[PDB]
Amino acid sequence: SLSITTPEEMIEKAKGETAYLPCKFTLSPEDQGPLDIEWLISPADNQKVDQVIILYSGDKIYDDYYPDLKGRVHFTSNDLKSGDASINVTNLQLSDIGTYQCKVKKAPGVANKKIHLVVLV
Amino acid sequence: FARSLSITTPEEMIEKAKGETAYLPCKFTLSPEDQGPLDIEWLISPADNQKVDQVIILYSGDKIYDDYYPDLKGRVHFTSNDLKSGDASINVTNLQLSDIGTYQCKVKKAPGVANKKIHLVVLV
Repeated sequence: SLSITTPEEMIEKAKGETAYLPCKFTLSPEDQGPLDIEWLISPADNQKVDQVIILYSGDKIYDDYYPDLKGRVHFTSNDLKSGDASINVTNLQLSDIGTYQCKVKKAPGVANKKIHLVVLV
Repeated sequence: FARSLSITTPEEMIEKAKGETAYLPCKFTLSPEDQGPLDIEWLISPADNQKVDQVIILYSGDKIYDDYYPDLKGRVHFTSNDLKSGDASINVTNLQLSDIGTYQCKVKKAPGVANKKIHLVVLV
C-alpha cells in the first residue's frame, strides 16, 4: 500500500502563468521495489484520455519525450525519492485545461490521485 | 524491433467455462529507445462491481507480486518463466462467474508504455 497525501483538488490559474500540481506520497513497509512515477492528462478540449505526460522510472526522468505539454511539464523536486512527485506546467494554455492524474508505484504499492486544472483568460 | 513498444492484438475477448483455466495472452515487442527497467502490471475492472483498474499482478524490479493483491489471489499468475523475452501473459485458474470483466495488461520499459485489453467471459 502507499498513500498520496495531497487531496484531490482544483487548481485555477491564469493563462501564461505556471500551475503547480501537487503530488506528495508516503510509503508502507513492504514498498521495497523501484520508485516509478507517472502523470497522465485527460484534456477537456479533446476526447483522448490517460495520455502520459511525464515518467520517472529506473532513476531517470522522461518529460519532453512525451508530446503532450512537451517543453512545459517538469517535476518540481530535486529529490523525488523523498516523497515529492509534484509537477509544474509552465506558460499555461487554455488547451491545458483538464484532469491530471498522478500515479506513484513502489512495488508492490500503488496509489493515484487526480488534480483538476482550470486556466483563466 | 517495433517503432514503439507494442503488444500483439491489443484488444480481444477470451471465453472459457466455469472451473477451467483461462490463458490471457500479452506478447510484447520493444523499440530501440526502451532502455529502462521492465515493468508489467495487470488490472481488472469486474463486471459485477463498480470498481475499475484494480491491480491483480505486478512484475517490477525483477520480482513478481501476485497473491499480494487480493483480487483473484491464489488464482492469477504469470505463465512464462521468462517475462523479459516478451511474454507478459497470465492465467486465471478455477474460473468463477465473478471473474467476468475487462483485464488490462500494461507493459512499460521506459520510456515506452503499451496497453492491451482482454474481455474475459466465463461460460456456465
